[PDB]
Amino acid sequence: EEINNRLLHGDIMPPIGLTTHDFYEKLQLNALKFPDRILKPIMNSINP
Amino acid sequence: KKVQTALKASLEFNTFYAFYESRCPKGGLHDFQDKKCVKCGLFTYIIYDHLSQPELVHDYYNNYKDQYDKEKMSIRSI
Amino acid sequence: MKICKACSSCMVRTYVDGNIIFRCSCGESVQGDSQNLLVSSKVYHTGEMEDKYKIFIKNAPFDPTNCQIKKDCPNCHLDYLTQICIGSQKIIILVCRCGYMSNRG
Amino acid sequence: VAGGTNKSGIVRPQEIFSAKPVEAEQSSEMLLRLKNPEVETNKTYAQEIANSIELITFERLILQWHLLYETYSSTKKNVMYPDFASDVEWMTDFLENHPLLQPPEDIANWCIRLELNKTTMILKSISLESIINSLRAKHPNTYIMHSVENTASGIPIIIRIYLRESAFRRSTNTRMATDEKIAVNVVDKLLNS
Ligand SMILES: [Zn+2]
Ligand SMILES: [Zn+2]
Repeated sequence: EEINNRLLHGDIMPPIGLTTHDFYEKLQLNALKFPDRILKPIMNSINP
Repeated sequence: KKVQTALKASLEFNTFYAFYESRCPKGGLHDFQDKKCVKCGLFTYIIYDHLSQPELVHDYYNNYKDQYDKEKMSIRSI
Repeated sequence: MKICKACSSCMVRTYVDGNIIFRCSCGESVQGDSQNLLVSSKVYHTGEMEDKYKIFIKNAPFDPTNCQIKKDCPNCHLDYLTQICIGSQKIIILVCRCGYMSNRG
Repeated sequence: VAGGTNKSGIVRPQEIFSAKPVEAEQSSEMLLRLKNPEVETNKTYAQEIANSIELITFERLILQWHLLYETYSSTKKNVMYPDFASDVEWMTDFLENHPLLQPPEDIANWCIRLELNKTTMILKSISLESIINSLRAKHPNTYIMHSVENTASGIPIIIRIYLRESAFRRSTNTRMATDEKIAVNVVDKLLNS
């Protein structure tokens, strides 16, 4: 959502070699990855 | 409140320095004959850290902000 | 193109001594004055220009499949706007049913 | 699967086993190692060289181009295209700012008018003089004028290249080509600079 707010305010500026569409997609793909700590709730529920 | 204010300042500075890292405000790309660019006053050790020496981050930002503003709204037009 | 004044055909363009001469297959020959000094042309980024989306942007507030945003219209003071995103630079335009258009349109 | 990075299916294996030429490669890459060890460690040095190495043709800085059958008009009395007749206003400034860049005698009746995409000039950080100097170095048989690199939106930057008579002396091996076909070819080679 913060990336979308930057897009709506025109605060997203792509680097040289990327269009704004490609940079926005790169930001969204990187922002929507699960962290390593997603296994803390999983390993709290299970008995190894 | 403080998180929002500091995040807005940090995001503004990060966007500014991610734009003007290869972009030179004096046109073309940067000319590093040292840690400092020749066409501008950009130091190499300022692009990625904006907290160690904030004054040198507030000077460069002050020098090329108005133009940065015009360029910023020029892409986002039409 | 140039249209013959008698047979209304498309006359062929030739160049002679700094002049453009239009010759038709009926024998009629004419000289162009100013509007015929355009040999060829090309425009780029045709799929993202302003004239490509004029009808779409005009119809945007009435299409019920468009994304709406919680923002006040400065003209009619309606409390929602229609948000559209055009082009590879992802240009955001907010439009309203009254006729308001961010980007001053 | 994108163009220039297609590595789907068995496209790259087919490029290897069929001994396909470089023109038929859809995912070709290269790894360039810097010479200076001091440049090697610094990432801004590597980033500036990588952005220095990026093919920007003149065509991709253009919004539109117009091929005009016009010669040079030192005065306000010669004939131009009606839509672009106002271009003569910044022409006079170009003369008053370039005393040594005067239009020669061998200018033909052929002009290519160019409209620069200001967003691409900003996103790629390309100056107007970098374009003009690059064009004048590679195309000696032309005359080039331009407006100012203004900072105000809505006022475009115009590139106008007048051909010279020497451009129509070169194409002799294909004797069945008129000046219009030659001028179009010159336009194509100008865009690919
Ligand atoms: Zn610089
Ligand atoms: Zn409204």
